[PDB]
Amino acid sequence: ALNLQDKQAIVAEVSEVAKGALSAVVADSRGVTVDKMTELRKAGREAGVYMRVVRNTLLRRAVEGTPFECLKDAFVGPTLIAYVTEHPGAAARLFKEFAKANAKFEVKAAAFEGELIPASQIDRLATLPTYEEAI
Amino acid sequence: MFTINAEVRKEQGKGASRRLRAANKFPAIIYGGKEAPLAIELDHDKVMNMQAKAEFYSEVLTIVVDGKEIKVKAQDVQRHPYKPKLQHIDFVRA
Amino acid sequence: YVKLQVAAGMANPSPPVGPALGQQGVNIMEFCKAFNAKTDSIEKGLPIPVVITVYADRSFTFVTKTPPAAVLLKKAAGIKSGSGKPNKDKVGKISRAQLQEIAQTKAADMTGADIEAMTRSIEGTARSMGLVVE
Amino acid sequence: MKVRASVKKLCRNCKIVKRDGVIRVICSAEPKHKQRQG
Amino acid sequence: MLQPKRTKFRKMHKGRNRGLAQGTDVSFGSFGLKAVGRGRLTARQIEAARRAMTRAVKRQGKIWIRVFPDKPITEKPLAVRMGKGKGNVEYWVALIQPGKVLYEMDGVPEELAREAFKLAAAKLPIKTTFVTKTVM
RNA sequence: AGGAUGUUGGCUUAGAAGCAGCCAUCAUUUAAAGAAAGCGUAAUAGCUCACUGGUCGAGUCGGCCUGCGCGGAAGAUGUA
Repeated sequence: ALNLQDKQAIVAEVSEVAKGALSAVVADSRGVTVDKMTELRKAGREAGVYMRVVRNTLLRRAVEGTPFECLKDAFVGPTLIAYVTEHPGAAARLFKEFAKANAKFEVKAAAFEGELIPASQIDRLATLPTYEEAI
Repeated sequence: MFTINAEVRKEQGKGASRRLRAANKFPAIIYGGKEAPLAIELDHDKVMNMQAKAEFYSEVLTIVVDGKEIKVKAQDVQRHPYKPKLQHIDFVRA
Repeated sequence: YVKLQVAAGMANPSPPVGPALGQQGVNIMEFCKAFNAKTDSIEKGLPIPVVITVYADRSFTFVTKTPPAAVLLKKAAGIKSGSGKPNKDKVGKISRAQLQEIAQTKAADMTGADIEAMTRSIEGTARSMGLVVE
Repeated sequence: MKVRASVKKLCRNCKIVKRDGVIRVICSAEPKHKQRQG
Repeated sequence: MLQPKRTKFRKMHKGRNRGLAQGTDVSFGSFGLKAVGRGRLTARQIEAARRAMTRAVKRQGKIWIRVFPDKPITEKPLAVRMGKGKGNVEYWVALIQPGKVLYEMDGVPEELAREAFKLAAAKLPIKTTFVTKTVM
């Protein structure tokens, strides 16, 4: 299992990633084989998005550091976080077509702006263009 | 750092020492220096746990007897022939 | 659904391919020359792994993958057979460069996020087959 | 049934049970592992 | 089978087996098999227990045998009455007192040494225990 | 619920794909997943373990020292 020194280190790292990123998307990912994950990982690395499954207890500790404390309640059940550290969105986008297509898991709440984002209305982020669209 | 609580023995001999070990204690002795040797009693299982650590035989221990600390080092140990028990310990004044 | 490793512009044989997927409902000649048709571009004598995909109506599709690491490492070491006792008997040398090439091919087929990782996996194979990296 | 004086768990699925003052070994996987002390 | 190469005398008195043992701690290896009972160890039992431990660790590390069967034991043959001199030597034993370390092992993990000693203890007529080297 | 990728690791063999045997046992993506703990196949497939995320919500684990018991424990005239 995981000694206390481990878990402290796991927190620290997830927190440091949280400071650099700009758009966090949280989803259930239970009941999906590793191949489709491995596929989602190549889609995250490609799109510059940081992907982690982490203990809901342990995430609550990372979050509180700022400004995701709205996400607390998203940490009931199996949790997969998505940190778009370079650019915003694209994860929010990516997860939904991946969500729809695979009819396993769901997607919970996203968070931008230090504001929780409701499951349905995430379509906001999941339609925000490129940076690199204002030209 | 190991600290040990001890009591001075009232009487010595084979009969007295066996009654101690039946009462979950065991005798010990403190010699060294110019002072006279001092016969003491020790709680067995409590000391038995401390001697299970390798530093017990290398560092300097303190034995509080009559509320007086004495800095000593473990000199020699008499173990039970076939049981995980202690029969006697020689303490030399540090 | 079946997986094979077939020689580039070669297919059909009975002990090799025939029986194997033949006993699943697969049209032999079709796959033979479709396979060869697309594997024409492969270098001569590169054993290539193919995943054959059959459906209830006996019809099928397939994907071609990059050749096995062991194969490329055999060819890169200029040898024919891996060690009988890998890491007890050494049977040759690939430079870090050859590792990297093989890694980029197999990179088209790896799961490594970087060149270094893929290369390390290929090294893992190279170790597994008693080839030293030199 | 193995009737021996020394009954032991032979695999992961063997369970020790005491029925009517008799130590027994029941195994949900291997019927050969069924033992009883006697 | 261990046996003295030569002896000053061929036959010995029965004697007694009182007292506690000498050599009560692991002195060569790191793990030991200490006898908690009292009795005799024939040369065959010593060899049987050695083979059980030697094969248990697949001939690895080092094994010491701290005992040696130096006491000859005589027996009278069947259908022979009492008297007419002492019997002939038939086998050799080592007297064991409680606390005697019988075997020592080194160069193997502890969990492997316990199984090796457990397999060997099943061949011996006396109850034993597992001991490890300690800081004197 | 997952238990993945190189990869059917190399050798051997008619075949040997984690799982007859021999050698190696690295590396990747990992939350985690042994070049595989057991079943399974002609060889694959297929089941399951190790391991990990989730749920649950306060205890649970396995060694020592000891007390008293249990099994081991079958005989001949009649309980005996």
